[PDB]
Amino acid sequence: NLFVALYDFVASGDNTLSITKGEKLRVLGYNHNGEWCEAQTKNGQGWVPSAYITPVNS
Amino acid sequence: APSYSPPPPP
Repeated sequence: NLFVALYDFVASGDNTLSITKGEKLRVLGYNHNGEWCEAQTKNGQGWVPSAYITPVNS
Repeated sequence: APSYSPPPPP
């Protein structure tokens, strides 16, 4: 469950989390439709787009 | 999670 951000995403409220391209993140789970996933980084925790991340070392 | 759509990859 260790992942890397592919693109920049800026948080928009509703418990979303900003992520920076190249940042590593731990994934805690997904929403009903897979589109959003709950991450933790060095800057905090929150929802990020699933399509914006990929596993490390694959 | 948010009810709205996430933004498309840039």
